[PDB]
Amino acid sequence: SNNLDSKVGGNYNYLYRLFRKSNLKPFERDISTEIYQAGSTPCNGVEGFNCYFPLQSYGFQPTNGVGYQPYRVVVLSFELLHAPATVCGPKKSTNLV
Amino acid sequence: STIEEQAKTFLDKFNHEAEDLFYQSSLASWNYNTNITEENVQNMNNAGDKWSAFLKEQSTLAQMYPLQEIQNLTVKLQLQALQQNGSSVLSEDKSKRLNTILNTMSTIYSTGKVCNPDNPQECLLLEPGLNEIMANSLDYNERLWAWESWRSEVGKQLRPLYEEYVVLKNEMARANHYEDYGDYWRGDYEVNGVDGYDYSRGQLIEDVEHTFEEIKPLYEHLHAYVRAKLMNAYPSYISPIGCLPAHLLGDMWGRFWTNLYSLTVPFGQKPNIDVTDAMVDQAWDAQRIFKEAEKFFVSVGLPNMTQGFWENSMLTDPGNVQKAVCHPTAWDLGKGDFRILMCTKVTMDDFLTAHHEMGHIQYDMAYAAQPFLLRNGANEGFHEAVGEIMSLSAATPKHLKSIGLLSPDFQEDNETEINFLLKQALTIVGTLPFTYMLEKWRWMVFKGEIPKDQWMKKWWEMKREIVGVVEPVPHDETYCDPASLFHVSNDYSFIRYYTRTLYQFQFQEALCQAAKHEGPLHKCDISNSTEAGQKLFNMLRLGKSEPWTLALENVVGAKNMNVRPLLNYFEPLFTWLKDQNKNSFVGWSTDWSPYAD
Repeated sequence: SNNLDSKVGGNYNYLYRLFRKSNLKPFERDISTEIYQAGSTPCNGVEGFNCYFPLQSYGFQPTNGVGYQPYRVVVLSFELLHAPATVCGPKKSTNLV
Repeated sequence: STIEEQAKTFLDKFNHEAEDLFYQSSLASWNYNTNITEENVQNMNNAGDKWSAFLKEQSTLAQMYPLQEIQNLTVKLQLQALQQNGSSVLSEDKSKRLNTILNTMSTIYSTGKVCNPDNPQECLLLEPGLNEIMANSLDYNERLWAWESWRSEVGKQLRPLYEEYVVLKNEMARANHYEDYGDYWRGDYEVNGVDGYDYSRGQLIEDVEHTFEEIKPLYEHLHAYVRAKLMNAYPSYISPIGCLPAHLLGDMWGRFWTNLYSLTVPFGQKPNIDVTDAMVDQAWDAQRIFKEAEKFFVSVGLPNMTQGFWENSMLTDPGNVQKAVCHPTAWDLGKGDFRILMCTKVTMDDFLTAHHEMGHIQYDMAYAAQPFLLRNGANEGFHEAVGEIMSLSAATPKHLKSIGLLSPDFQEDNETEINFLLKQALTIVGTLPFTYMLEKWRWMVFKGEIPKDQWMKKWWEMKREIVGVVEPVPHDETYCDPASLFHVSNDYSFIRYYTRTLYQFQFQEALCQAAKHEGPLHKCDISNSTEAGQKLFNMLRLGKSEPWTLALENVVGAKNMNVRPLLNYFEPLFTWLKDQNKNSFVGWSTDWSPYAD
């Protein structure tokens, strides 16, 4: 997407979670902005010593290196539950005789 | 919780924010150097001052994480630069005045000039003008006029600026727990926190001294060879056992002797290796020079170059409206955006500089996987060394005839190699004693061993002893030779050249073991051998995250610099200079002076 989602001067729209007190489970979305406490210094949503804002914004410009270029990633989650199946693969019809 | 976990949290967040500002700082610094506009000069200073002050603001929380409680080598080496607070450890007076000293010495260096006594209306600037005249002039008086008058108007003016340059920089080093500012650059090699790989700061004094002794037998034969040729030119001012005048060294400050090759030619009836006229026959342009250079990096086993590198490179200067610096330079920006600023003509040196400038980027793409504070050369000498190791084998007749530049009818023998090795020797051999001389003299003055009155007394005394060079005009303590140097006035490392030659020949020799080449070094060609880039990339990707002795040991297996690759590379010349110097005196004597009769 480097010709689309990146622009001169940087694109701050796309963020990420740099710090968290633990590891997330599969299929877990956490939007919590709570400040990560590195040491014993109290934070309570206030920045300071050992208090750092976890979310960070990717620098995106068209000149970034291939490994650092922004890429649009679409992850397809296929979940088979006890409920009947809904989405099916393509059905390609042929001529009739 | 622990200091190792607390500091790692600060350093992980810092790597993201510092990479954004430093890249934009180098991007604005790139846009101005390549294109001169009034918008880029403001963005270069703004983005440069923001990132410079960004590390000063974050160094308050970084200095609270000592390196004794951290067992991680990466975390300690990242905080090592953040522990130094820059202008903060200095007092408000000493910090603000220091910036004035470094800026004033650069203004005098850039705006300085020496007028022509024969043409009062013609006054030539230092760069290129005064460096060009001292380059091509064979005359005794024409060189001495611009050589002596410079240090009178400039060198004498830079003496009080050099006085503050010694004092104000030592106060910052002593606040950093360093002996002096001479130890500040001895701290560039400093290694602590690893068992057995630690590097003593005071060991560097013996390291460069033990190597210079092995350079003597190669330098004594060449210095006596050049002195014997210059003796017939000036028999009164040049003794066979004496020293050569300081203004005849071939350039302004005596850095390179390369322009004296015309008189020193070993054989006038034998050809030498030159691709300048060969590139005219093969018809290669600036776009195809870097194009043919990438194929060499792929064949040797090094990673290729991205399309953004070759497309966005700056190949020339589109006039004065948008002006690009023609001095070859490779700027490291970040985020995988790497570019090279050079004015590309058709010459043999531009092809060797092509692999030289791309060698910086070839090293830059290796450590890009490391954290930002771990993204850098392991020292200041590895930057310029990685570029030359690609150009050493690129000038070999094996690769030149494979790509088509050098004609296959070209005869390769001892007579043709010595002509080419000596032309490169004056650039190589001529730099080592002069560079080992200047930095060693700074270590003594920064320490205080040399009183202010003996600055030039020890300078010219160490000049006759080291490089065997005597002054035509005796200089008192009022003059200062090193203050006019580009590296000293701009606070850059000039010793990187003495270390490069010992680094570049080690990096080249060890790869020839995997490239299956034996004998002299110049006969080794790493092209088409994939094992060269494989063993080299493992060292280049570490950067300074590991001790520079560790990365050096991963290739050559040595923890220090070695002159043995310098000997075998010039071995056809070293054995030839010994034969020609049989009728002369090897070495030099410090008791001869041109003005003392």
